[PDB]
Amino acid sequence: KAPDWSIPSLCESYKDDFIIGVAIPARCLSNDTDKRMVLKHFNSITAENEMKPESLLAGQTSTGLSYRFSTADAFVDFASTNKIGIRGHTLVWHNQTPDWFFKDSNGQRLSKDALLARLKQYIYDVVGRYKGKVYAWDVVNEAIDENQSDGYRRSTWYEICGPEYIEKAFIWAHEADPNAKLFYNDYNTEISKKREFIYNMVKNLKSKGIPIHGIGMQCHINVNWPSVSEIENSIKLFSSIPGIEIHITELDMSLYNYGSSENYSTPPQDLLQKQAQKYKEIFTMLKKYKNVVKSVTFWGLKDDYSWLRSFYGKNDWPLLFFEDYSAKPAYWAVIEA
Repeated sequence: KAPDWSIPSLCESYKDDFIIGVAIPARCLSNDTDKRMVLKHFNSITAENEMKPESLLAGQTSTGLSYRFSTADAFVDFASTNKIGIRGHTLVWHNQTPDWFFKDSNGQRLSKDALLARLKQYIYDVVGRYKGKVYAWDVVNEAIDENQSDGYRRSTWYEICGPEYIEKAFIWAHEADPNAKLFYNDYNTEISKKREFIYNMVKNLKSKGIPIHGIGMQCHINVNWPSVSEIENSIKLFSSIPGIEIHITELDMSLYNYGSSENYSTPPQDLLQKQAQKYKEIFTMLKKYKNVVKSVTFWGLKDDYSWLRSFYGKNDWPLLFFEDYSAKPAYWAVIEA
């Protein structure tokens, strides 16, 4: 271990810009060093997996749902006690939701009305439990597929409900906790047709009075794509819809190009530099738009915790702190942005 407790706090450095957050697993809440790091640098956390439907759901009775809240309570209480925000992540997603959720006791797919009724109870029960304690929810995650002509992912949600599951999720979440800021969250927001679909969906929801307050740009990006100016275009277009704030929700930056045969066992110094410069430019840009960009969260505490390593099966260095907790070139560039 080599954490440096003397260096500038990220979140304090960004005091007058925006909240700076971190995604962590449950183990981090009760690890002495992880905990100290989180509280030194961050004034928002997101539960990496522990507030998703597969983690909250225990099962069904003939008429309702049963839940397991004790780990998620630990997350929301951590945030309450240390006076930092917690973004709830996430209420409606095609991933990380049990297959039995879309089915009755007998395993038969639920009808539209029955699935919607189950969504409403779910959102009432989860959002209701944490009323007042969660500054922002990712209500709907990754509902857009730019390869479809109507722009909608053909998930079970969509197959069963058509697109009205989206708007209804926001309605019910806003009923269960009217002071939470509710987000539509997605990745690849710089893909041209995807950005358009996301923009039209949210504009249309807003036009009709659906209570969406925000777009979450995941920003799982890499050192070579997309450009900072592409990311800025998303921010401009999305925040052009009145009443739509921006959270940068799952920021990270791979050292690889997508689909690359490259494979590193230590990070090339030149890529670590390119990473620093790009992170700096991004954050200089974000400061410019702090009137609409309110919260920026990194998807991991430090590089060895990154989801990328297990997902794509090769070592990677996507964040601001190394495996030993030491500040990377990116950290120094970001504090000076």
